[PDB]
Amino acid sequence: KEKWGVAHIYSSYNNTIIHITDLTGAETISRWSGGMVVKADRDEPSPYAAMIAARRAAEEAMEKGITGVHIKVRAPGGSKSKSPGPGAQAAIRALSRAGLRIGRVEDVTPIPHDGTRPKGGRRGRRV
RNA sequence: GGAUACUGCGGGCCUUGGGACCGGGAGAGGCCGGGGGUACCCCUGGGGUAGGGGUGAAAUCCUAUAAUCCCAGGGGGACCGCC
Repeated sequence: KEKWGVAHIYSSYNNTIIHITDLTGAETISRWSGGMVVKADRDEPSPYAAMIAARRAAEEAMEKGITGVHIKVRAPGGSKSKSPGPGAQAAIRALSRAGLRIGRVEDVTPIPHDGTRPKGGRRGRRV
């Protein structure tokens, strides 16, 4: 009968990771990244790479037997940026297209209720 | 020798300036003690396997002595988001 899983999507300005797991997240099924499907490093955060990686992950997941996924999208966060990258929505769309069904879509970025210092230096990057 | 408005000295009064006291309230004023919140780093188990990271583009660096990623736990030091 039906089978449910979870897609963790890690989205930064330099790459994207799609990782499909069981409900509990303790057993892993398919894990793909952006640098797995391109040669150049300046194109890993491509929405196209997001699409490809999500498609392959979803195909292998379905082969394993999963039918639906919940989605947890996640920017790096903490002391780093809270804004996700471009590949997140691309990956969600390509996942739904490739066949899997979709449940809840939640954003699980970590937020500082207050936090350790970030890496600038009181003036920031000065190009 | 005379005068007594103003200033000064001395002696009595006043309450407007100032100080004291009472009453219901406001406030991230200060010190001491207790209890907490996320986030971050390390360690130990489990899963999984080829890259991660970073840039304007790269390289050093970490990684097949199993990294990045997901899960269960244990320990630590700083800080108190939105309102």
